[PDB]
Amino acid sequence: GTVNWSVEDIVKGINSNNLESQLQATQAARKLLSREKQPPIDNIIRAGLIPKFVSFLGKTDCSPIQFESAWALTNIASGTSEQTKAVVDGGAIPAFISLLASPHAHISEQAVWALGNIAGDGSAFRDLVIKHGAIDPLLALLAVPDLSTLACGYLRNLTWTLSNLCRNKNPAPPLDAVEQILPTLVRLLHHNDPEVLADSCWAISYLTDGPNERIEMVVKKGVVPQLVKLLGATELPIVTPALRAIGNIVTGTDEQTQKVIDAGALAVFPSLLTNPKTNIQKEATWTMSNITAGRQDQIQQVVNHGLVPFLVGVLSKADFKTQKEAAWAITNYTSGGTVEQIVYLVHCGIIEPLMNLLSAKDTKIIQVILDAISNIFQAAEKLGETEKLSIMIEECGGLDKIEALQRHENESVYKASLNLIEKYFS
Amino acid sequence: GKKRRRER
Amino acid sequence: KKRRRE
Repeated sequence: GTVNWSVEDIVKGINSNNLESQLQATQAARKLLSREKQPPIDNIIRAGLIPKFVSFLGKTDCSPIQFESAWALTNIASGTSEQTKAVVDGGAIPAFISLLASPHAHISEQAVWALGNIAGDGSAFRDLVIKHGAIDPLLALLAVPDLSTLACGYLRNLTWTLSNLCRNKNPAPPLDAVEQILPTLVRLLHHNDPEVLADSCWAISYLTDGPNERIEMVVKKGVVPQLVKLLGATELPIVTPALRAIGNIVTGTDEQTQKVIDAGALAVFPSLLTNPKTNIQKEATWTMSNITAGRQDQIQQVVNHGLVPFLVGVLSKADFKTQKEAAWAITNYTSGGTVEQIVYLVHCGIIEPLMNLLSAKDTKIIQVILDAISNIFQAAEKLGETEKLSIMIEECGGLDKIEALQRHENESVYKASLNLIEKYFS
Repeated sequence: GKKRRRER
Repeated sequence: KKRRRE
């Protein structure tokens, strides 16, 4: 009997001061707000119903109307920022936090969900949820000896809401809130449900997207080996955030990068750098470029794991955005590597696919490649073998592309090409 | 996704 | 050398 009511009829029932009439009309609003297409969120807001729903959250003696209003407000808060703000403006944040302690699991779960939508809107509402004290009661719901005893749907919703408390920047979440959540997140990252694992990895990826000190708070909890394990999962929704987190970590110090290498991550890169999902190859190549920006002993582990041929492969054929990350990986490698390491790059076949990418109408990748060539020549100088390299560049059509770039518009580009020609080709 | 609507 | 450029 609560199917497809008009907003007018919902209002009439909610304004009746008969609690059971109010319950039926609130369920009718919940069903409207739950429909597949175009839920009438603005019309419900415009009818003035949010304050009434918020007061219903407080009706301990009518748990059904607490549930129905919590679900209705969850779905309003699922909308635009302005729609979420209307829920926050009605006083919903403290009312939902109070429902976290509900003895009815389905009501506590709905309050978890609503707070996830609020916090997920952005940094300010995230921080406002934290200031109203959401973290303690959320974490208390997970304080069980074995997460396997919780209902799977309930645990997934908690994990997702915690990941929204970790999400967003400018500012990043308060340091003390992150320290408070992290031990529970570490435990969720070891749980066996694929959706819990994915959202735990997303949360970790948000917390490592930041300066070195934020990375260190995570790395010090010892999660890198579990992240590397998940990097090999068969589920793409797990691999994607695990790889984003690993990539964020290797943007940190060389010691943080070494923990990634120590845990075995490089052995997964033959598959990641050939992965059929373009986004995975791109993120894996970006991650490789931050590893080849490391120490010579880290470059050497890239060599030992057989990854330079995989970088030649991606430079030769990949989505253009991936090829650009590969060009960066090569310039970083040639900037930091030993003479022997750089020589090895040439023996693996780097020169021809590098030259072919000089036809790209992207100015910064051209700058990147020209820098690499110069670095490779400098290594060749120290061995007295620049002429061998010049001929290599000439035989594959590279000298033509470099000469043509002397007449390229970008002054940084034509200066670099002029120097190369002047220095090694005449 | 940042936000989720409960449909059922 | 490091690039926070995802």
